[PDB]
Amino acid sequence: DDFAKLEEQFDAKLGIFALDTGTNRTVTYRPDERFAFASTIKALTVGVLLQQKSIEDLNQRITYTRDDLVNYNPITEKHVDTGMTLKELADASLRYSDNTAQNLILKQIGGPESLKKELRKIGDEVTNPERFEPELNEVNPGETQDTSTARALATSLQAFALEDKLPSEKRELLIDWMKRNTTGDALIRAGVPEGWEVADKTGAGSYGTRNDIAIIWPPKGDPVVLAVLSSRDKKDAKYDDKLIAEATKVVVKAL
Repeated sequence: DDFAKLEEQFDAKLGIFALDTGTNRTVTYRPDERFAFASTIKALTVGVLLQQKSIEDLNQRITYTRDDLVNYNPITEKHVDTGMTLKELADASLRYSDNTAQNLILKQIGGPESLKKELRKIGDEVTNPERFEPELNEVNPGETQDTSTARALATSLQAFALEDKLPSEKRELLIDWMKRNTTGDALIRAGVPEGWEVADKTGAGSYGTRNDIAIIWPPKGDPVVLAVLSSRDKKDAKYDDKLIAEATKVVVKAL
């Protein structure tokens, strides 16, 4: 079918789960196969952070040093000498995919184990967070550490952004940051028709892993929850964003 043809054109494996929350119609393809979640986990991490912290708590200033910095710190590496509030760290993790911001947030909620417990509480029995950034991207075939599935990632995102795991105000908070993400212009955003609103979180890992999860709103209709995951067989393989955009067109077309 259309998705298998894409796996052939891009020589990659596709993980897809899409749910029209207004009709319960879905689009799936290897919906339950595991993939390294990479940075998409940052969205669920802030979801759990919003569960534990009040809006007032987010103003708490977090200080750190040049050594706390990891490999990809676009925003945090510019505020070492002044620190950043939790709200600012959440903005940089979600919108710029800042790795240090995610680590500081993760530390705030109790580490990867606490994140797992909380996801287990909301019904997510698949996602398996174990490490910090950027080590969590080091996932080899057959391993479940730091992996999840399209269905589980989409469902958990749905839980925090559309359900009731968070009160409306915090919901809107999460959605607005994601709506203003800066890293997914060539992914899900490039596969939906004009007029469609997208709130997404991207990811990239070893084995050419390239993912994007989002909540997309048609100009007319209820929101669609979508997770498009992918990986390749070479550990050092390069990914092509076009695969995600195309897969998204197929999903929009089918729905």
